Amino acid sequence: HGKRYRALLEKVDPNKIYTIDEAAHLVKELATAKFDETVEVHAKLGIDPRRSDQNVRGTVSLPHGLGFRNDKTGAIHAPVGKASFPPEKLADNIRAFIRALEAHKPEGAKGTFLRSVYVTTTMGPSVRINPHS
Amino acid sequence: MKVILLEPLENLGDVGQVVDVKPGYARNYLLPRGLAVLATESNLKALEARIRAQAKRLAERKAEAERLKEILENLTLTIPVRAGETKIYGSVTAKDIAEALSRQHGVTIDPKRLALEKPIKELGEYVLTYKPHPEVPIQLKVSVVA
Amino acid sequence: SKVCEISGKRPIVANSIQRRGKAKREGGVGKKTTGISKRRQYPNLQKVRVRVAGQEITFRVAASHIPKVYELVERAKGLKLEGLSPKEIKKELL
RNA sequence: GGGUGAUUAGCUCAGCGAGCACCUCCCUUACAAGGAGGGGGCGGCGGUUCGAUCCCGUCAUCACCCACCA
RNA sequence: CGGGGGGAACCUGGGGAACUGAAACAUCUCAGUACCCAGAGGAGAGGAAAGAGAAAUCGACUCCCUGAGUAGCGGCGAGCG
RNA sequence: CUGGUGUUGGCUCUUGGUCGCGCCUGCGUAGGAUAGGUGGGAGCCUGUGAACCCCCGCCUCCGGGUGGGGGGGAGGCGCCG
RNA sequence: GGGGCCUGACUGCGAGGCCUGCAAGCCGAGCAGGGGCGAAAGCCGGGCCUAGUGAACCGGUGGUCCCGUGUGGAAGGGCCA
Ligand SMILES: [Mg+2]
Ligand SMILES: [Mg+2]
Ligand SMILES: [Mg+2]
Ligand SMILES: [Mg+2]
Ligand SMILES: [Mg+2]
Ligand SMILES: [Mg+2]
Ligand SMILES: [Mg+2]
Ligand SMILES: [Mg+2]
Ligand SMILES: [Mg+2]
Ligand SMILES: [Mg+2]
Ligand SMILES: [Mg+2]
Ligand SMILES: [Mg+2]
Ligand SMILES: [Mg+2]
Ligand SMILES: [Mg+2]
Ligand SMILES: [Mg+2]
Ligand SMILES: [Mg+2]
Ligand SMILES: [Mg+2]
Ligand SMILES: [Mg+2]
Ligand SMILES: [Mg+2]
Ligand SMILES: [Mg+2]
Ligand SMILES: [Mg+2]
Ligand SMILES: [Mg+2]
Ligand SMILES: [Mg+2]
Ligand SMILES: [Mg+2]
Ligand SMILES: [Mg+2]
Ligand SMILES: [Mg+2]
Ligand SMILES: [Mg+2]
Ligand SMILES: [Mg+2]
Ligand SMILES: [Mg+2]
Ligand SMILES: [Mg+2]
Ligand SMILES: [Mg+2]
Ligand SMILES: [Mg+2]
Ligand SMILES: [Mg+2]
Repeated sequence: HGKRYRALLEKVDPNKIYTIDEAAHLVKELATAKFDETVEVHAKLGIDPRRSDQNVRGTVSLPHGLGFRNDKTGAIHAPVGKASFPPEKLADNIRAFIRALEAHKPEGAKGTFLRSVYVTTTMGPSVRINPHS
Repeated sequence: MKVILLEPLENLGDVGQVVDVKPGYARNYLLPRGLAVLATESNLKALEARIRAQAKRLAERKAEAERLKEILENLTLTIPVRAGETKIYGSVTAKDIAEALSRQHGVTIDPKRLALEKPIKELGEYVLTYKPHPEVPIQLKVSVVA
Repeated sequence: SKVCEISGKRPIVANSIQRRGKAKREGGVGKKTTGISKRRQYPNLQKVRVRVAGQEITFRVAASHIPKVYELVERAKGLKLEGLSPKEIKKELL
């Protein structure tokens, strides 16, 4: 890689599990990008994609504005916006969409579901965050 | 199983270290070869009681030296030698420097361990060093007559 | 004498019960006994030889109590006697 | 009631389309052996993707060692 | 200094059947009986709650009456309790 | 007869599982001839010796894939096609 | 024998009897609920009838919510199938 996140990886730690509100505020400072940062935080899920009965879909737009689908490998992705929103508001938006997921969580789906959510951007790292606290 | 090593045993470490090894090793090798003992309420007590004993004898030696260090780090001895001009007819041996210090200033010294090589054959001002373990510079003045 | 010289453990009588069938807890009709007969269980009895004062003292002990012999070994006061010195290291206080 | 294995054109197999066959054709002189061509054919559907005899629940039979049976 | 061996039955501990009953028989019964062994004594055992068990209760152990052929146990059989 | 385990220890080489993270990995003309999945995302990495180069390595679906080092020193460039 | 519409191959019961050592087996009008066919009277609690079957124990499975070992639950049982 470059020195983009080799300047930035000694301040942000993947090893020791973290929670949202303390690890939420660093998402715009962790991206050294030149342009237009669109943050994406994600976790994979414990449902077997090999059966379509357990899949999940929809379109639910976020309150704040532009600026959910599971794959066949069983992870989850979604855009939360554009550069736009600041660092301290996302404790409000970092628990926002994350509670729209579990709405359509399947019943015959087996296992702990939000597994490892790593707060990231298009431009950014692996850092542990709790889905809840 | 807890054993107190009686001898540095190399991977399973140093003397008096409390190491945990399998009972079979303990009972059929270490113990009967006098290589260790069971670490018990007693044998561990005797150990700690004797880690204190030594760390007293040592820490009262470093507080022995430095306690008679400052005596002769300040106090000075001057020894008149049968004159010559900046050459001594005799010398002053390390032995001699002892004898002086006893006679004037009343301290006692072994007297090995300053500089034994070259028993010093010239007049001048010298700074000589002492022992055991952290230690002293001393000041000897040599001049003339008796 | 298959009896631990330290703990006192000695052989006991136990029944051997042959059962057939499927536990009720598994939804079987439940288990049936096709035989019961007497057997024994011996203590797990081992030699431990240890050197004490002059001599070699060997105990017959249930492997559970093997440590007790070395505790008993520490216990060193004034015995110049024969290999029947063990009556002294046998137990004293306990 | 298990482990699950045997899943396959007409018969058997192999892949998370071949041999003994059958037909025309050579070779002998002839069974032959060979040598060359032709022949819907994959336990079962719903569903997966670009594609899927080459991805997943019912269960359709199949053995071997197995469970149990008032 | 003590032990050893004996003692009708009684006692505790170590071991421990079968006939029989189950109208056959194996789990079950008989039965922890008979018997063998060890050890107590004039008794032995037990005994001073890591107990009961539903009352905010009782209060060591032993023995009798009762609780009660109850609660249960049981090829839910015989029967055990 | 036999698995596990106790009695049962020292030193080694050797492997499987699985977990964590690091690391690579994969070809149905095509997009530009070498697309693992899928939503983002309109570029960027780059001098902390790029564009290539050479020796030296690893996997090789081999045109190709890929890192260590230096000869390396101011471009390659994403959608756009 | 043919056609149309249906599922009474009902649920809650059952006067009275046939048979009969017991246990069983058999027939059964009628009332209640909600239905089917019928304009209706009415019929319908399987089949023209008489064989097509198996006490109890133990256990499976669905259900009700009855019991739930100090109490709330739970384990397990009961009851209906
Ligand atoms: Mg057994
Ligand atoms: Mg039974
Ligand atoms: Mg018997
Ligand atoms: Mg031994
Ligand atoms: Mg043990
Ligand atoms: Mg004790
Ligand atoms: Mg007895
Ligand atoms: Mg009998
Ligand atoms: Mg008999
Ligand atoms: Mg009988
Ligand atoms: Mg009889
Ligand atoms: Mg008979
Ligand atoms: Mg009995
Ligand atoms: Mg007796
Ligand atoms: Mg007697
Ligand atoms: Mg009397
Ligand atoms: Mg009396
Ligand atoms: Mg008495
Ligand atoms: Mg009894
Ligand atoms: Mg490993
Ligand atoms: Mg009647
Ligand atoms: Mg009758
Ligand atoms: Mg009627
Ligand atoms: Mg009516
Ligand atoms: Mg009508
Ligand atoms: Mg009517
Ligand atoms: Mg019976
Ligand atoms: Mg029953
Ligand atoms: Mg209830
Ligand atoms: Mg309760
Ligand atoms: Mg209740
Ligand atoms: Mg209770
Ligand atoms: Mg129930």
